[PDB]
Amino acid sequence: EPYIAWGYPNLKSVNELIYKRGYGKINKKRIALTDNALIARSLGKYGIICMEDLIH
Amino acid sequence: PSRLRKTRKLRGHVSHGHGRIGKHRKHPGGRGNAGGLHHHRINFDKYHPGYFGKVGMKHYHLKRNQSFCPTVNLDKLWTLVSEQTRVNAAKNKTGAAPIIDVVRSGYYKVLGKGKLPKQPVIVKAKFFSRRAEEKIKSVGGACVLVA
Amino acid sequence: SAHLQWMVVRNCSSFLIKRNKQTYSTEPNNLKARNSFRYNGLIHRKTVGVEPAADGKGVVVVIKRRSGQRKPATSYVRTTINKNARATLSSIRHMIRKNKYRPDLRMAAIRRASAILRSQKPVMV
Amino acid sequence: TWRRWHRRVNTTQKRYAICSALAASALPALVMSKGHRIEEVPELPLVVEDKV
Amino acid sequence: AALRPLVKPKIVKKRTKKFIRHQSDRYVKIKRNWRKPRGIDNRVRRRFKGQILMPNIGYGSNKKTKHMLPSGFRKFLVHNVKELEVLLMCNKSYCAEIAHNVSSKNRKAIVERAAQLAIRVTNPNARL
Amino acid sequence: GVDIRHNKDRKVRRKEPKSQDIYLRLLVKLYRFLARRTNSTFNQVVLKRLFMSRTNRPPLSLSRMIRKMKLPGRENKTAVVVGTITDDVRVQEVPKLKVCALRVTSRARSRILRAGGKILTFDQLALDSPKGCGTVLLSGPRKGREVYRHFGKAPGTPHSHTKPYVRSKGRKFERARGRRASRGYKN
Amino acid sequence: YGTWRKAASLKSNYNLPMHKMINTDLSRILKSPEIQRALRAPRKKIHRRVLKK
RNA sequence: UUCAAGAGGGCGUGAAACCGUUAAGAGGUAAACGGGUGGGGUCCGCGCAGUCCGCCCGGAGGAUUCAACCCGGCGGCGGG
RNA sequence: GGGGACCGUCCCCCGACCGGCGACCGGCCGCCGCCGGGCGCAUUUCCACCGCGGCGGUGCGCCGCGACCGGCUCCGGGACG
RNA sequence: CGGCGACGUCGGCUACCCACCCGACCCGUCUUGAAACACGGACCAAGGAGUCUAACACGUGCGCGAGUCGGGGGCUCGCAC
RNA sequence: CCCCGCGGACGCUACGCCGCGACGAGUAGGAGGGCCGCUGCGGUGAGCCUUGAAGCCUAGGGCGCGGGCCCGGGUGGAGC
Ligand SMILES: [K+]
Ligand SMILES: [K+]
Ligand SMILES: [K+]
Ligand SMILES: [K+]
Ligand SMILES: [K+]
Ligand SMILES: [K+]
Ligand SMILES: [K+]
Ligand SMILES: [K+]
Ligand SMILES: [K+]
Ligand SMILES: [Mg+2]
Ligand SMILES: [Mg+2]
Ligand SMILES: [Mg+2]
Ligand SMILES: [Mg+2]
Ligand SMILES: [Mg+2]
Ligand SMILES: [Mg+2]
Ligand SMILES: [Mg+2]
Ligand SMILES: [Mg+2]
Ligand SMILES: [Mg+2]
Ligand SMILES: [Mg+2]
Ligand SMILES: [Mg+2]
Ligand SMILES: [Mg+2]
Ligand SMILES: [Mg+2]
Ligand SMILES: [Mg+2]
Ligand SMILES: [Mg+2]
Ligand SMILES: [Mg+2]
Ligand SMILES: [Mg+2]
Ligand SMILES: [Mg+2]
Ligand SMILES: [Mg+2]
Ligand SMILES: [Mg+2]
Repeated sequence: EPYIAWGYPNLKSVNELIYKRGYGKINKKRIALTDNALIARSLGKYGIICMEDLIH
Repeated sequence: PSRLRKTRKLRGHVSHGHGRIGKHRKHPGGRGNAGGLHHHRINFDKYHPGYFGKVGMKHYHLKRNQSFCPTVNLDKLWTLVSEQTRVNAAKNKTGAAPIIDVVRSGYYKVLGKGKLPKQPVIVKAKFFSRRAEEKIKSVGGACVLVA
Repeated sequence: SAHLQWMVVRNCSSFLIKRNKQTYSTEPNNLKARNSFRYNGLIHRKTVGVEPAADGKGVVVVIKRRSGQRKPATSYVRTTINKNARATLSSIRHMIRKNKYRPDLRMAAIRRASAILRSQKPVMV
Repeated sequence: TWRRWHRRVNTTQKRYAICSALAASALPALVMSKGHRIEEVPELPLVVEDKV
Repeated sequence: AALRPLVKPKIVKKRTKKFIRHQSDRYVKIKRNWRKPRGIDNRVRRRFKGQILMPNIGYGSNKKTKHMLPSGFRKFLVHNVKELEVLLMCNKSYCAEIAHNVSSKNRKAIVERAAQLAIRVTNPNARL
Repeated sequence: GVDIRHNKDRKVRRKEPKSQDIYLRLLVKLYRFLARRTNSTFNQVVLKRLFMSRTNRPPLSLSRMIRKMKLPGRENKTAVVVGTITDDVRVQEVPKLKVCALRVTSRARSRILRAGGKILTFDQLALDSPKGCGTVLLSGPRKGREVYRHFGKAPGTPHSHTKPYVRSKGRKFERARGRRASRGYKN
Repeated sequence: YGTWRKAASLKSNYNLPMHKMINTDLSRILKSPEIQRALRAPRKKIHRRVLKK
């Protein structure tokens, strides 16, 4: 509690966090989410294939 | 080569790797095996059990030659003769068995570790173990003693 | 073998020069004169070298023949080209490319021939 | 004086150094890389008649 | 006029001044050559503000412009004409310079040959 | 600042042979290419064994190789060991063997060849099976060394059967107090 | 020094050392059709960091 | 005199500490130091009308010979 | 004690088949390439000069200015729900 | 896209002197703690301190491998090496 | 079935070169690298040198994070 500040993000907060600062852990590397193929390669088996799916 | 050693890397470092607090001093703890029952007791007990005390009977003027009795196991027995000897015996039609003189090869006692190939052989030795004799007779061989 | 002989002389050779964070090799048939397996002029079954002519004009294209690899006296065939620069480069291009004689050295030999010819023309005032 | 100046090398080591040295002496690239000017030598495993 | 290098990138030097040894200003017996301070209370080793800076790998030059002379060339020391022809195919990236011990008569031939091969000499007029 | 520990960042592993053997370096080059440009995990294991030290490449006796080759379903397979193959004079019958080894003892080599066997080096194995198909990758006993008798718990501790370091073996050398109940204790 | 099929007749116990690599022609081995058939296609495109717009 | 006494009988070279003189600069917080600039000065830059070179176009001149064929020589590759 | 026989490795040969001419070499052919000499003697080829020529590359002796594009950032207007 | 270029200027963040702003206590050492009213240090030069032998242990490299090792001795023109 | 063009950059010291991501305090202490440095030996540089070696001096030009190094000028006089 003394070390964190937290709350309940709204839809706009999720969008701007993912789009501006969204980085994926791909092969243990911090890779910027510049293409949808980066999301689909690692998360397509779960049905997530784009930034919109990740945000949803 | 002195160029490959830690001394070349410890130049400019004041304590030469021995440390500022403890320093490097002549003989802290004693010289040699000092205090093996006192301040070095744990090391001696941990790594050298049995070090302190007498066990057994002493024997003055031990002569190692009198007890000289090298041993050979049955698995190595056929290596004392030539490869010609063992193929000839195997393909021999008769019951002729080659003679292996382990005393000639430098062994006095025949021990019985391993197994023998299924072919008879006459083994000459000063001493035989009980199991070595049993295995030699199992393959149809014989054990004969020499002095 | 070239790879085996390379492992012997890659760092231990009389032609090796290691100065100023750079490395150079001075064997006779080394285009670019660099210490490398590709450009070494001694370890390969076929090599090509470009040298200035004995006089002050033209180039000498030396190739290594395939037969006497252990016979250095007759192992190299030297030809002299003493024509215009464009025709000289064409001859070297045809010797390397048309014969398929070490095509990986084509531009290195052509560039070296240009440097030699450029050095042979008189300086200006 | 008792610095242990000498070293013993196994005989099989030493024979195997000789074999490597002899095999290297028949390859032009290695002999040239020692700088021996074997430019016009007829043949590097170079053998002459017993008359010499 | 002078032979130009193949490319002339902007050379960026992180530090332009020498790392002088601690207290080399106070003693003649201590030379400016850098030595890492290892004293228990040394404030330079502890990196107190306003003190003599310590060299570290962060000051390293860009690998693209390392060992590059202000003229955009890199130098190869040469001792005779034969060593000069190793730079024939490195004309536009490496410049020759003649070793200090080479005689006046012999370095005349080196300068003459280097002018022919379009190799740049950093000290072309050095004994005359 | 970030909250991590840097004491395990550098993994300690052989990335190349510490040997300067130019022939070993050549076939390291060959198998560095094969491991990279194929999906065969056999090439990866062989490549990393080539880096290994001699103690990590124990010799493989002829008896052990024969015994592993005699297991069901391994007929007409190549025995691959990254190390030395050693003659075992305790065996009398050598079957036909297809063998790839870094090094073969002269007596072992003569026995294998006389029995109609075939011996390959690792350059020939690459041409024969580039992916290592139809091979049995064997290893000598890694702990078949005298040092491992001394490793483990300390000898002067209960339920430890580790060999102590003694200059001599005899009734006078470390057989008294701490070794028998009559002499203080035994544990 | 002997052959690989004769022991030396003037050293009574010596034989030529054995090769651990019969064919030390790396270029020829790698270009052999047996090796080339087993390989995957080379990945020669360089992927440089993408500036996150 | 000597090549040289800027080699002159404890004389090859001739450092540092320290000192004299000359030149420049500065000076009430002991000097000295790190970072950042500014001023001055000694030098460096063949600085001082500032690159080179590939192709093509145009102009004005020379030289063979350009290609293709013939002869000879030498190489590379292939051949039941 | 010799001398023999046998066995294991050898040896140089008399010969055939087998895989290939190989990184062990030659002769013949075939293709290609280079060089030398002829011929080809000019809408070809090559050499040097000039243009304040064009296209490319590198880079401007020094000191400066502008423009648009992209990245990061701090701000300001306007409008909608 | 502009300006300026030889006896006066152009560039040289390095290097010499000076000025200003900010920062800055003297090192070494023992110590929980040194700028210390804790010790050593006036200055400069040259010298100056983990070495060698033996014995173990483990790791690594090399050769051979159920073996391995000639180190003592002997044989080789007795010796430039 | 390339051919009006017969042509098409660089590379790969594989102990090399290239890409991506994260990370960077440190006494005692440990390890790695050192194209850091000194002296001598085996090789090698058809190395350097009285047309000037070593050493020393230097408001001279530079290189390296650094240990240090190269070059100019002077002095010096036989080696490096
Ligand atoms: K220590
Ligand atoms: K650090
Ligand atoms: K671990
Ligand atoms: K004098
Ligand atoms: K004091
Ligand atoms: K001996
Ligand atoms: K030398
Ligand atoms: K440096
Ligand atoms: K001098
Ligand atoms: Mg320390
Ligand atoms: Mg000290
Ligand atoms: Mg101390
Ligand atoms: Mg610097
Ligand atoms: Mg000082
Ligand atoms: Mg402290
Ligand atoms: Mg950090
Ligand atoms: Mg840490
Ligand atoms: Mg004088
Ligand atoms: Mg004097
Ligand atoms: Mg004065
Ligand atoms: Mg103290
Ligand atoms: Mg106290
Ligand atoms: Mg203190
Ligand atoms: Mg106080
Ligand atoms: Mg005291
Ligand atoms: Mg004193
Ligand atoms: Mg005092
Ligand atoms: Mg000293
Ligand atoms: Mg750190």
